Amino acid sequence: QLTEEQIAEFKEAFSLFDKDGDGTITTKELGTVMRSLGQNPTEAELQDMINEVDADGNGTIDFPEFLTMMARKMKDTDSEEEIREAFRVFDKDGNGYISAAELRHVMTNLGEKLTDEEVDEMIREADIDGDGQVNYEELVQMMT
Amino acid sequence: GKFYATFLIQEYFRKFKKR
Ligand SMILES: [Ca+2]
Ligand SMILES: [Ca+2]
Ligand SMILES: [Ca+2]
Ligand SMILES: [Ca+2]
Repeated sequence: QLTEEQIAEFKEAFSLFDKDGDGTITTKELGTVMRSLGQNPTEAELQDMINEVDADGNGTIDFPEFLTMMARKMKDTDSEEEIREAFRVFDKDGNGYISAAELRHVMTNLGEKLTDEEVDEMIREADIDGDGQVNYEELVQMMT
Repeated sequence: GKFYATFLIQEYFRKFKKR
C-alpha cells in the first residue's frame, strides 16, 4: 500500500511544515509556511486546519496523523481537483498563468536548490503552446 | 487541502530532477 519512498515523500512534505524538526506541526509553524506560500489564512483558519488533522487532540499534528490524512486524501481527492489546488499555489497572482518568476518563488520557498536556468527548463517542458508560461491544462498534462 | 497540494508540488520538482 505505502512504500518507504512514498512514506519519505510524505515526510518531506511534513518536514516543510515542521520547521523546528521536533515531530510536531504547530499553528505558528503552519502560519509561517502558509504565508511563504503566498496565502494569508485567518487565525481561525489555522486552528481548524490543525484541528481537522489532529486526531488525538493534543492540539498539534504528528507524522502518524499527517501520514493518515495524506493516505486518505491520496485515495479520495480526484486527480483533477488535486492539480487545481496546486496550480493556485503556483499562480500567485491568479491570472491563470504560471510564469517562470512564480515557479522560481515556489522553488526557493520549498527549499529546492534549482538554477534560474533549470526553472526555465521546467517551464519549457510543460509549455505546450510556446507562450513561455504554464496554464492549468498544461500543468495537468505534466503532473499526471 | 493545502497539505496535499504541497506534496503534489514537491513531487513535480522531484519528477523533473530525475530527467
Ligand atoms: Ca514543530
Ligand atoms: Ca497530535
Ligand atoms: Ca500568474
Ligand atoms: Ca503556455
